Amino acid sequence: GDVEKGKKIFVQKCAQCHTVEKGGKHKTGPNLHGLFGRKTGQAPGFTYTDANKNKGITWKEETLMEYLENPKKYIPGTKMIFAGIKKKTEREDLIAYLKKATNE
Repeated sequence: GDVEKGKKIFVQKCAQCHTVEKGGKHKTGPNLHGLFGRKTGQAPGFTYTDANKNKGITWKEETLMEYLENPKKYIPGTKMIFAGIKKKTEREDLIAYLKKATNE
């Protein structure tokens, strides 16, 4: 996938809840400002369900594309009332954009 597509796809899918671009409004999900290497939760300005937080994994491309398929498998109490973006390809676009948003 592609960052430019990832912009669009992020804005379609995630905008409704998140805006991970330069301290955007933690509306229904926070700024995931720097995912790759991050342990779960860590949202002082938008305290997590603790569920997310508690899993305490390491977010990287895989774990992300995985959770974004199947967030409930990862975190049963995931407060992300969401479809699960079945299409690996759509998720790649997102991980790509993450790699120039939630990264550098």
